[PDB]
Amino acid sequence: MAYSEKVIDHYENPRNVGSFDNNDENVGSGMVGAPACGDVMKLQIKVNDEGIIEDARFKTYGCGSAIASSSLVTEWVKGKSLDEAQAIKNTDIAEELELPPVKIHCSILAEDAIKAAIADYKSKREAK
Repeated sequence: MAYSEKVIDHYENPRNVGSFDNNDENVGSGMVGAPACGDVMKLQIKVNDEGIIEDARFKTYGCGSAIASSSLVTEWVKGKSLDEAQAIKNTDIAEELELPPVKIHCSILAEDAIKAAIADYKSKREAK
C-alpha cells in the first residue's frame, strides 16, 4: 500500500574473508602473530574521509561450531576513531570476553592488531 519491496540479497560472494568489500584505499593493513612459532591472526579496518573507523574486519585459524569467534574487536573499533582505538587495553577485551590466564596471550595479540591497522592506514595516506 505505502511500502514497496526492495531488492533482497542472498548467496552473493563468500564470507569471512577478513575484508569489508574488497580492499579500499582507506583500509588498514595489520598482521600480528601469537607469542610462538605460529602466527595466524589478522585484523583490518576501514577509515573514512573524516579519518575515523567506519568498518572493521578480522581473521583467525578457526576450527568449527564457533559462530562469531574473536569478533568482539570488530565491533569495538567500529564507530570509533584511530586515536581512540589506540587507547584500547588488552585487559578490557580480556575482562569482557572472560577467559583463563592460560589464554591471556590472546588478549594481547588483539591490541597489536589495533595499532598496526592504524599506523598502517595513516602510513598509506601519509603522502602529502
